[PDB]
Amino acid sequence: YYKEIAHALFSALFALSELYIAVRY
Amino acid sequence: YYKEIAHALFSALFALSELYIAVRY
Repeated sequence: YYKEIAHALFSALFALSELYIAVRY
Repeated sequence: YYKEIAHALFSALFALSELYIAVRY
C-alpha cells in the first residue's frame, strides 16, 4: 500500500513539475 | 515545444490516475 502510494506521489509530482518546465522552457 | 507539453500532459494525467487508484485500492 505504501509502496504504490509513494511511487504514485513521485510520478505525479515528477510529471507535473516536468509540465511546468516543459511550458516555461 | 508543444510536443513535450503533450507528453507531459499525458504523463501527469496517467500519474493522477495512478495516485487515485493507489490511495483507493
